Amino acid sequence: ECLEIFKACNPSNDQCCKSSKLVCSRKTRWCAYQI
Repeated sequence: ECLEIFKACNPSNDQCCKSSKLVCSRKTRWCAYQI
């Protein structure tokens, strides 16, 4: 029920699964993994 990798992520719409390994990349505008 969340976003995926390389998916347009927003600050107000942080749907990206931040509980797994999906975090809105700071540099890019697309969600990235989490080392």
